[PDB]
Amino acid sequence: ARSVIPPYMLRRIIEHGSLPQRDCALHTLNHVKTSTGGEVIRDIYDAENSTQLPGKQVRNEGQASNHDVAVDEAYDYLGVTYDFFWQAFKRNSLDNQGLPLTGSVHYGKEYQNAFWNGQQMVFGDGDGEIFNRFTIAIDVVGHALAHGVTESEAGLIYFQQAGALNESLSDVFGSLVKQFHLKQTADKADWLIGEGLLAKGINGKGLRSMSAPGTAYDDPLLGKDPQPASMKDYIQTKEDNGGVHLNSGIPNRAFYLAATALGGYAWEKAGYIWYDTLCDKALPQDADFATFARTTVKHAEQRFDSKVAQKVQQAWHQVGVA
Ligand SMILES: [Zn+2]
Repeated sequence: ARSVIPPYMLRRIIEHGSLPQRDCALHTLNHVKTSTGGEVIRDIYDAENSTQLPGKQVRNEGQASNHDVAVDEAYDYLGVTYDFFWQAFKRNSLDNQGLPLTGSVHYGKEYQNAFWNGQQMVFGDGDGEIFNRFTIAIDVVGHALAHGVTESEAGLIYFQQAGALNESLSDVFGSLVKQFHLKQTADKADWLIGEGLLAKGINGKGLRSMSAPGTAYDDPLLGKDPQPASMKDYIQTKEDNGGVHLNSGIPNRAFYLAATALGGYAWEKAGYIWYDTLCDKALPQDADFATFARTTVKHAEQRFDSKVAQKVQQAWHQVGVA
């Protein structure tokens, strides 16, 4: 299971939070027909605050709203994610085989996470004091779904730089889904991961910033955003699967810089370049930052031209990936 809130963030809550705050985080941490191209198939379930999946079926494809905000958001944001991948890249669902998009809401009691489990999305309600409901932010929904895309293509392992790249691809595609939904060019996009997910009172903008890694939060409870912004400050650790959540800001910032330099809608050039790279049969499952970067420059040349390739190469250079 790929969960959006990392273990070190929950551990931080367990040590610094109030009794009820510690308790929900502890339970969260310790917990153990296909579509034809162009038309999504969704099925949304209600876990009714138990942890049995998928739960009770509440809204299948075309079914009217049951007026539960969580079900509405799951249904709508799974739809927008499908539409993005079809309109931008002519891809038919997460696996390019028309996989129906399944989601279960109200998982557990005050469950402080959301995750893709290899076959479906699962969403917690949050606690209302640190995190809001986990259907609330469209980019976070897209981020988690995007792990299914990566698994069906290059299949990058969840370890060190390959794992940081796996995380970064989810942030890239989650951001593009949001920008597509809001009709934003690169110069207008917020470039935040999880805007709206942090509860009122928490001192932060979101989980991460793609433009300025390390600046997203600074709160007595949650701690300080640990992400470095360049390779000079890359963290060498065996913790966090070798730093998959710590060091993803470096490739995230490379994408931000590339998209900024190219202008217009970020999915049309920079996005397509990253997509071509993920789908490249020569990209190894244990690829490092340097190998991934070189591959993006090749596809920039291939799909576009030398000027676009220059701008992509300079973005990687700026964040310290030679
Ligand atoms: Zn992820």
